[PDB]
Amino acid sequence: DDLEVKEENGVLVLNDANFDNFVADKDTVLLEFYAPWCGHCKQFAPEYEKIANILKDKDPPIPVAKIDATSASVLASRFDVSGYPTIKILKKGQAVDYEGSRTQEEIVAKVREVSQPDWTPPPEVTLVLTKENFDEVVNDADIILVEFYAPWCGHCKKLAPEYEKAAKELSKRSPPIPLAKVDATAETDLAKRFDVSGYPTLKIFRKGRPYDYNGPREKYGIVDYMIEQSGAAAS
Ligand SMILES: [Cl-]
Ligand SMILES: [Zn+2]
Ligand SMILES: [Zn+2]
Repeated sequence: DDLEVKEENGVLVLNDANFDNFVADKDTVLLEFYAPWCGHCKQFAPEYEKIANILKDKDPPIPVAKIDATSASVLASRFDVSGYPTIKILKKGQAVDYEGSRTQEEIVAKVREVSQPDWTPPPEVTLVLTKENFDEVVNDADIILVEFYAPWCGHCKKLAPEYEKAAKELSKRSPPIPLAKVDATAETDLAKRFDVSGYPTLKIFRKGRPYDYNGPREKYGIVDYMIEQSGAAAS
């Protein structure tokens, strides 16, 4: 957890202590999460070094970094890293999953694609609420689940992906069931209104009235709770 960002063969070394300092002003960063004891990480290491050197030499350069997930537990938690090597591209501070091959040609091409100023992530099914539209959305929905989250909160990240997955399955229903989220650190006035004092905080709204959500936080369970609570008890 040293403050210094060292470079090892062209590749920056990031850890729980220096990660935010380093990435906060970078539009695009390539990340590798590895474990010291992983043979496949060791085999990939020279290829990742070649990638770092290719991306350093384009105009403008794109930083390439590695993280030891076994000692950077906070980061591995934030990025929901379970297996190695895991590659991610950080674009304006948000993680994009890389599921392709561990080759220079594919990784460099994808990095260059996401680095483009007009590149956008796939749109998400989950509704974004702010003080401007919160009431209009919530009051018109027969039932709606709302997650109040803080971007700074590490323990939350493990199941943030499950929430989007649940939202996608629930939107394909007749009638569709909406899931929404509220960034409580940005939306301080909504957070106070609903007495948000900790995270995650999930609330079900039924005809505009809030109820604490005490269901499960895994995809299948969120989907089932919501289906059953909407009036399909046998489903
Ligand atoms: Cl209606
Ligand atoms: Zn209506
Ligand atoms: Zn059920």
